[PDB]
Amino acid sequence: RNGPNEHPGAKYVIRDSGDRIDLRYSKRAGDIQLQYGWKVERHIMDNDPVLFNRQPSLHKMSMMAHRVKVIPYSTFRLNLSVTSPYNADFDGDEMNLHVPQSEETRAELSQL
Amino acid sequence: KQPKEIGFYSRTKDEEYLISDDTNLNYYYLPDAELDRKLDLSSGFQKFKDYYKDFEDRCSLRGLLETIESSERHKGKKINADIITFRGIARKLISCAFDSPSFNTVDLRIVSFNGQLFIKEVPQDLNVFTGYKFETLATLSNPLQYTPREVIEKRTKRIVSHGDEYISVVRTGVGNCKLILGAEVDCIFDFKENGRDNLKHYAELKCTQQVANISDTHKFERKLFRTWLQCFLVGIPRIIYGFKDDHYVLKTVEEFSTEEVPVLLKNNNPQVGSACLEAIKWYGLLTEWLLKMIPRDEDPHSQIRAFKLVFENNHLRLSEIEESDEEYSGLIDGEHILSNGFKEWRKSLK
Amino acid sequence: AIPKDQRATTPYMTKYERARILGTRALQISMNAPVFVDLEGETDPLRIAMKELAEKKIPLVIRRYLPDGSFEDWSVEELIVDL
Amino acid sequence: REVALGKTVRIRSAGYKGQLGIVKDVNGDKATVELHSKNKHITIDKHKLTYYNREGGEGITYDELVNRRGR
Amino acid sequence: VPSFFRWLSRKYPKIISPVLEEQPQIVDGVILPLDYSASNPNGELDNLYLDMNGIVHPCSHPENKPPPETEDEMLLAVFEYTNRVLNMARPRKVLVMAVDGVAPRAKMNQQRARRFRSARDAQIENEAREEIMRQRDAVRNKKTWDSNAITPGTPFMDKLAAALRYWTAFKLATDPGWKNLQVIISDATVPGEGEHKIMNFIRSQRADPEYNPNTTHCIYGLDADLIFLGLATHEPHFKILREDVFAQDNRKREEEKQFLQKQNSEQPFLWLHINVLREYLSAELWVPGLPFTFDLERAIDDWVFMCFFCGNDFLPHLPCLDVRENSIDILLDIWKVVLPKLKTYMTCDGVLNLPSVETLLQHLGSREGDIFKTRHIQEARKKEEFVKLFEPGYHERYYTAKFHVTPQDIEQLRKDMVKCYIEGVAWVLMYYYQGCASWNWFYPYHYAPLATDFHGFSHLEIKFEEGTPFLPYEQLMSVLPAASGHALPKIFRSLMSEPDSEIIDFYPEEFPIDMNGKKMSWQGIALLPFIDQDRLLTAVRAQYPLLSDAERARNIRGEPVLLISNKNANYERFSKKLYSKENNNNNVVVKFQHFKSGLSGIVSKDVEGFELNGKIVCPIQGGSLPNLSTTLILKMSYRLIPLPSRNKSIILNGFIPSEPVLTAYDLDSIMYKYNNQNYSRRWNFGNDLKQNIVPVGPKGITQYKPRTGGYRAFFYFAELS
Amino acid sequence: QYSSAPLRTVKEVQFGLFSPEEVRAISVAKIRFPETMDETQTRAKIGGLNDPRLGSIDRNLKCQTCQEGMNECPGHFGHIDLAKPVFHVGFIAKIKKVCECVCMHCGK
Amino acid sequence: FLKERLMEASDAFRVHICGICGLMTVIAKLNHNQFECKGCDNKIDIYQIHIPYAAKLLFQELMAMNITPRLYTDRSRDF
Amino acid sequence: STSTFQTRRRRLKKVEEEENAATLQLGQEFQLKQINHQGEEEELIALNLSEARLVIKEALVERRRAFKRSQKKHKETREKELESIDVLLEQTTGGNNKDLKNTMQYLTNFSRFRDQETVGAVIQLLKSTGLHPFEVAQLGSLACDTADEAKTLIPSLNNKISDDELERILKELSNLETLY
Amino acid sequence: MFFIKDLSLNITLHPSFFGPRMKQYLKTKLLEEVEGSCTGKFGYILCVLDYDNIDIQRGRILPTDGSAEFNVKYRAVVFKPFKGEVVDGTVVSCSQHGFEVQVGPMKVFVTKHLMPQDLTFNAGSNPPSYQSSEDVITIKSRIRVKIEGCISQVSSIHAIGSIKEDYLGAI
RNA sequence: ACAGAUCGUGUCCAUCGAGAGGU
Ligand SMILES: [Mg+2]
Ligand SMILES: [Mg+2]
Ligand SMILES: [Mg+2]
Ligand SMILES: [Zn+2]
Ligand SMILES: [Zn+2]
Repeated sequence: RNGPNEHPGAKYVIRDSGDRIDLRYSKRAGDIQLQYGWKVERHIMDNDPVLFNRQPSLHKMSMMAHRVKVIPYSTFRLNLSVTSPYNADFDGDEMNLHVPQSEETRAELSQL
Repeated sequence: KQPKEIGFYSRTKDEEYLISDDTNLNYYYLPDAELDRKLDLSSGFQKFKDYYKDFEDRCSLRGLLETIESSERHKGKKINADIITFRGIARKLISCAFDSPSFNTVDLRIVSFNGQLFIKEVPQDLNVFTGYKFETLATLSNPLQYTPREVIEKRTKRIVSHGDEYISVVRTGVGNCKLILGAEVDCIFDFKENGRDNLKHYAELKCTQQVANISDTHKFERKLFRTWLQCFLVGIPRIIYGFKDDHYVLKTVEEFSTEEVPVLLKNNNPQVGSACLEAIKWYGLLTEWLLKMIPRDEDPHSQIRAFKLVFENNHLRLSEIEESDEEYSGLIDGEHILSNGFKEWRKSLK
Repeated sequence: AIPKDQRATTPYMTKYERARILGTRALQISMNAPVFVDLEGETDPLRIAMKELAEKKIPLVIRRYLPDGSFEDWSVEELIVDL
Repeated sequence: REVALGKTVRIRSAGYKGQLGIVKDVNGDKATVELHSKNKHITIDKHKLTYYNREGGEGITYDELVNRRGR
Repeated sequence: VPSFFRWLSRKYPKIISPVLEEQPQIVDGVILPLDYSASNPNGELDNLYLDMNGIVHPCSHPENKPPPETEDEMLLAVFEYTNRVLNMARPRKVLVMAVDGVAPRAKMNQQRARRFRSARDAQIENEAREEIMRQRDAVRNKKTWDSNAITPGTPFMDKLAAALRYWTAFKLATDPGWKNLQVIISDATVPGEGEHKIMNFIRSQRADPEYNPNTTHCIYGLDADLIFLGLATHEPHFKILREDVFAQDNRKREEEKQFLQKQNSEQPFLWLHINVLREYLSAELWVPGLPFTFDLERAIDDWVFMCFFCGNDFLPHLPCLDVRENSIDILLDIWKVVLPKLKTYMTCDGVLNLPSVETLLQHLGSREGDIFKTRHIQEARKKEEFVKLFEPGYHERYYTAKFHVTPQDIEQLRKDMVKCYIEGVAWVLMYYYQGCASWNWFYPYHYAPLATDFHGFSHLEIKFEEGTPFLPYEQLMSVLPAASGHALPKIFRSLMSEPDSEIIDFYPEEFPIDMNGKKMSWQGIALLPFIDQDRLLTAVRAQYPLLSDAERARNIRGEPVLLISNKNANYERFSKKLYSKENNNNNVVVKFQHFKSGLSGIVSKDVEGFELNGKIVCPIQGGSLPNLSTTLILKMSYRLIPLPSRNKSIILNGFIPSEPVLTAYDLDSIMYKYNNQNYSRRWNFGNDLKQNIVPVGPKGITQYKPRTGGYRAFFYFAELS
Repeated sequence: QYSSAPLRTVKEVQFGLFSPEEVRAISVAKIRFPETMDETQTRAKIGGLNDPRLGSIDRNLKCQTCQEGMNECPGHFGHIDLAKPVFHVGFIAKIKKVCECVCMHCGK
Repeated sequence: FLKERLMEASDAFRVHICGICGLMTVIAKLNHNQFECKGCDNKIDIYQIHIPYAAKLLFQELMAMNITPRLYTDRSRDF
Repeated sequence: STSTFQTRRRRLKKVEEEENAATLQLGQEFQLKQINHQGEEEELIALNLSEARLVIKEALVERRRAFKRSQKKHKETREKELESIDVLLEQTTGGNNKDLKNTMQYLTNFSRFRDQETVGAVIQLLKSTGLHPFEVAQLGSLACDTADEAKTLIPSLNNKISDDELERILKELSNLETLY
Repeated sequence: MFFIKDLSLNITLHPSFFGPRMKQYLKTKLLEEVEGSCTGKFGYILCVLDYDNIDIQRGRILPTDGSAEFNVKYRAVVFKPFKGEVVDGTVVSCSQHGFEVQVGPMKVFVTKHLMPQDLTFNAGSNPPSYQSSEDVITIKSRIRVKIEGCISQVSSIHAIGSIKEDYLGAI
């Protein structure tokens, strides 16, 4: 019902046998009832385990799993103590973020 | 045994007891659109027209005697069955097993003039009106294919009246004894066959309240037990039931089958299935006890004996009423039953 | 090729095995599989999986493959969890 | 066939009072309106914002249903 | 691709379903016969009411490979097509084939026009061929028979009728799976246009007391109105079979040739199930807060009436309603918005409500100007009847150009046009709903009025007469154009070969096709003079006596012929009734109902000359077809039971509702006018043809869907939860 | 899309050369014309480098061989009948070594 | 996570491989629910595998190089 | 769905030794010395016309008895034979079961042995020879009058059985099939 | 001709059905699956005997989803029309191409080119058949027919029959 | 017999080299 406009919203609704539904063109949201077994492509919310990477990736510490915290500015914010394993500073560095797409990957990233 | 049709009898208003016609037959017609619509089953409560016991004493078997006499005249010889009972009356006879005598009080008289058994019948509003209304909008006078659309439109808002009763005489044999029962027909769901058995073409309908918890579910299960015993007693394919609510609005109409009801009933609760088995055994036990000590004399000139059956202390109390009692004078001496034509036909059989 | 009295593998439960079991249980719960424990009002499949693993109520069997090709089957409830 | 499409509008009330923008997309009761000075897009109720002419003139409320034109 | 097919595809998706046709295999030069008794993968089918006229025509004179044989090739082609469609459908209860015969005077004028044209284009093509060999003997012309030769009363119709009986007898004898199949043949002698007989038979069967509401019927035909005809009879479990044209593969331009041959030999077919379309209509005709009660049964007949008003083969199309693809929605929404203004419905079993039609036409005329302006704008944009002043709607110009009459005459002509148009609308509705209103009604005009007309029809009443069906010879004279002397009696040829006063006026030699009435195809209008009744009738009745008795014997109305097999359940009863009594008279008629097997009706002794323990000769004498005997089939006359009352559109009791193959999402999509514009994803209709099965066949003993309550409803709710 | 074929995972890969008979056996068409789209640059030439049996060229139409679109059709292999045998560029050294190993007049 | 990143978040393709030849040259007609391998006239053992489109392209290029990368779903050992 | 793993270079055997033949040459799946689920080196089991009918009938009655006991714990000649297996199939297998009716009807119509003792002793009589169980099943099922019919019926018995022994057990089977 | 083989079947079960009744769920799955099957390798499956110790092994869980793959072991009666085998059946259909036989559940065709020219299609008799000398054959009559080979391994399974053999016809 | 204007969803402009960059 929130729609793909506010942060706590969704972009797509997947019914049985594919048949993707777009929540920004159809506008039929609100009058749609979600039956069991469907899939909803919600936005990335808080406490979501994601993969955080810096290049070049020399050791395994260059890949870490963090918890998503939504911030009101267009930049990546991290604790100062994790810069040493990343070997990164704040003079213009660029780092990549990857999100899981299944429970298997999410759980294994969180626990490993 | 398999029930076999003997004949069809009509009992219209004013006690005319017409024989051998289908003027009092109805046909089921209820589209799903009507069920979806919020039909009202309580309008015109003041339009009720009653032709039941209040109008005249319907507790008689004169019509049944006339129709069986006509059937015997058409066929000949004597029917091997030994017990005559109304379809509704026979249900109350066996219902006392699981019902208190206060709830089910039955007063009947037997006659052994034919060396057989002759049961004689002896004697809220809003619910009755709602049931009659459901019957009226659930039935049609003539077959639908020959029914004009305007007739259907008038029926959708027609008056509520009592009548058009269809009575069918069926000889049903259970165990080592054969019995003949006068069934009641309310509607014909499927097609109708002329001059042929219509037992598979008959139906049965009623009304009940909507359930809310397990207590109402158990009450509906008991009602289904009663109607299944009824159907097993007569033989009826359709046990369609109606559902009503506090606002008296039709909600759901079902399509129960005779064979499917016992299986689901046993699956729900074993206790009600055990009660079903106990009742079907007790019916045969009661019949075999009745055909044991009752004095049967095939001689028409033999003296007739009158008995009274009252269910007290979980026992059927049967005793011969003295001939000096006024009940016998007003029954046999007063020619209340055993009409002149019926007695003449009985004497001719001798 | 499934010995029982000659199981030389460690009786403890590895981190990879724990992660795989938790993930599989969470995914099954998410896709509406029956749950054998009460949830205490929880609504996250992963934490439900951890709660099930806490009391050893996960009906799964671990098949540890030896390098040659042989294997032995270890039940989840019989594996000691210490990490 | 929404009337509020590609028309210069002015936002009233809320925190964007007096701003000038052009409607881009309409999603039910909510419509997406861009901004002239600010380089951002905001979504507000279509019944709230007023409607002006493309060239420039008087402004009117959402009563444009009875007159499928500009101004 | 036809506009109607894609229009119904985009407006009503998931309706077209592919046919799971089984491909026969040949090994070691041996072709294994198809198992008729095997279960049909396309669902259970019982009735196969089929139109033979729609299968004989495509085989004859096609776009490629014309048949050189006079009749043998055509008979073989129709036989193989019938075998293919029968194997594809696999009926189990009754198969009915109908052939077009006598029609009402309206279809009469229309066919006249159509053929006359066909003759003109045949003359053009053969004179072009003649000059082609001129610029190069008479044996290279390859002049195939004209399409006008297919007309009731010709010897070709007799040959077709004889061929069908032999074909069905051979199939019944050689196929063990046809033990419980009944075949009904309606030759050209029986009046009807092929589909009218079908709907008459369907309505007659629905009136049987023992008729089964769960029976499934399928109609095969390439006509564009049979889809609406199926919805008009209010019979669920109805599927329409037709050849697929959406592919439209490349035509002909070794192994490549063999692949092209097998591609043509495997033309696909598409299903048009309307049981799942009934939900589409039910989610479309709903009106918010309508005064009177609303039901699906009353909504579909009104939609069918509106669709027929859009365009019919009897009356000319309205000038404002010419596309017949977009104006339907316009009049549908007009009817929707004007429905609350009325306290009743529009049509009641074919009865037309005058005030409702008056309001509808007044609203259409009010909206007529906007539609005309929009179409003018579209035409001008596309570009960027002789005189059209667009500002005043060219009503007077249209009248003076299509009739050439003075203002007082145009007023009286608009009055008469309104009268005749409303009478024709009532007649076509009555014909398409219940029986035939009249066999003599005609439209004495070449166009229809428009604009603010039709408002004075309220003070009128409709009353027709049964009349009498036209004889084959008079109908043949009326429909057949000039020349085409083949398949004609010598008396008619002699009448043609003399300069008679009525010959030139009624049947001229040149058709003026100057009336294109805004179109770009063979489509046109009938400028031919409207033939009267008295002159043609007197000429035919005067030419009748001198005709030979043998030729005059082909003037009986006839009756459908039943061809039940030797193992039918009612075969013994029919044989005992019609042969043991040996009454030797046309008086023994049985009245068996639909309870036993099927095909409820009244039968009688055959008048063709069928005999027991006899033999039937091959009618075509080609292909070395086996000569069978009469001990395996029974040729007897069949008669339709007259309807005791009007064919009321009421669903029969005990009907099992079809399960919804449709989700509520598309229901609300159509309800809210979501359209495919919002769905920016590519809606590949080809991919929409893969994942559709559309199960057909009653689902569940109970005839009422769960609507809460208790007991079983509570158990179902608990299971769902 | 649903396929009735059972779903399995690859367990091993067997490398090897392609026999001249096998390529012809698996080939669905023979390529002889070196020019493509010779039908007045409208359609694809039959037997050319863009034969329709080789696979679909645009998403809407289907592939004649298997009847899917581009997203599902994996493509099909043809063959070319060389007039004379041609040495493999990547096997010249191996061919020379094996020719040195064996006799040039007999297979011994 | 590696498998998901390589397949689900990237190219993912499904192909049919003949169980005798081991190649992907299998004629599949999902409309009629039948498969055939013209190389060895095989119709009763067809398997479907999930491989990235890049792997399919590499295998097709190798086949064009007169090299057969036969793929099998069973382990070959002993006898 | 298979019971034998790949062997003898099943990937690219490229032999194509036909598909079937009358003179043995049975299919690969129906090969001698089959592999049992738990055991090994077990020969192929061949069933005669009478043996197969008894096997399916006994399996059907066993399944019906199991279903009846589960429900309880939860709570002539040819003409008579058709009713028996009709009422057996109408509730045991369930479903469409269209194919099962024809097989059972063919088994009943063409049944040779109807006595349990006779069919049981058939294997004891036939075990004397070392013939392949397929051909012994063929001679047990198909009727015969002397050695010529048996020799002409199949081409798998060329000089594999002595004529005197062949005629002896052919007459033995003739009387064992004519006694019932 | 009838054989019993230790067949194997692979099935996939959704984890939403992972209850105590998985064993009986798989049992009914197999029961409706192999009944009436027309596999081209094994042949015709008629009955599934030995409804005991099915020995349902452990179900490996696919990494993609929560479903589990089961490998059930079972034995059943098979039916395959081995080429060159003499069988006896009954006539069901008889067109001008030939007369069919009802050996088991199949539709073996005896095409006109197989049996000698003695048999002639006489349509005069009420049942269409091939009445001729050397004994009488009709619809629903005893007939022994040999099998030439197996065709159409996919979908339905059937064969082609012949009568041109000494001591093969009539009977 | 029957026998269509476009509509409705529509997919992107690619490759090869060269240079300038920033962690
Ligand atoms: Mg830096
Ligand atoms: Mg009642
Ligand atoms: Mg038409
Ligand atoms: Zn392809
Ligand atoms: Zn292969």
